Amino acid sequence: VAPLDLVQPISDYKIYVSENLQTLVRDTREFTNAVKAGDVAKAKKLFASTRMSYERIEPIAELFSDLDASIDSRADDHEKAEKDPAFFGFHRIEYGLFAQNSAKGLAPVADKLMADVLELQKRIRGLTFPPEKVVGGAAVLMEEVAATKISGEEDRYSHTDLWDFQANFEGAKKIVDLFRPLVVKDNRAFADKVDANFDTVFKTLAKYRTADGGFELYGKLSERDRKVLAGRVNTLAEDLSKMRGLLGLDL
Repeated sequence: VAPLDLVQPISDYKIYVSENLQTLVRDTREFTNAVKAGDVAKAKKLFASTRMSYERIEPIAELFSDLDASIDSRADDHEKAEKDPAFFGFHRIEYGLFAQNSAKGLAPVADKLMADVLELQKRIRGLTFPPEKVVGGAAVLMEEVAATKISGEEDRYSHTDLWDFQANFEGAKKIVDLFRPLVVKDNRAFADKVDANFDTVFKTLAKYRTADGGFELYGKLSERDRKVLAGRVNTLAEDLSKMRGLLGLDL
């Protein structure tokens, strides 16, 4: 595998990220408009679905550490937690909507979220994606899910973590799928192993799908459920890290 072989997959990945950002902009528009309108019910219903586009592009959105913190920080990232004036983004609005059942004081937070999302789109549009950051970032993301997100810290008011996880897994799988034509040439066996490993993770989540095809809240996963999921997600981290090496990206 040579550097030139990575150009097309990376170009396809930028398209994938661009498409997700377009969707994120639209969804965030609808979501923040509902928040501003005081429509608590609609805003809550659009919370997880809106965030999926952002969660899908996490392998590289985490590179823009500035916007990522502003858009997606949790309460414990700020001194005064939920009461901190510097606590912005999705989770600040999540606190108001889900824990307090209220849109009060959230309009300025909604404004800033929309502006941060529009800025993120602008930044990524002018960004050249290094293939090592794409593949490696996906590997780090998988470890983050298993080792840091596993107790449901991300969405501690809505408990919509399964939507985030699903989106994270989809975003990492997209990277695997894009590089499969390169990997399959000399490493078909490994290529299928990664597919099988992702399958196992998706099947694991499918157990927590509801009767009507939605997701359960994260509290439905027992301690055993979480430990097992974490172990299976670790294999994804390991697969992507090995894939980086096989693509010649360690030099």
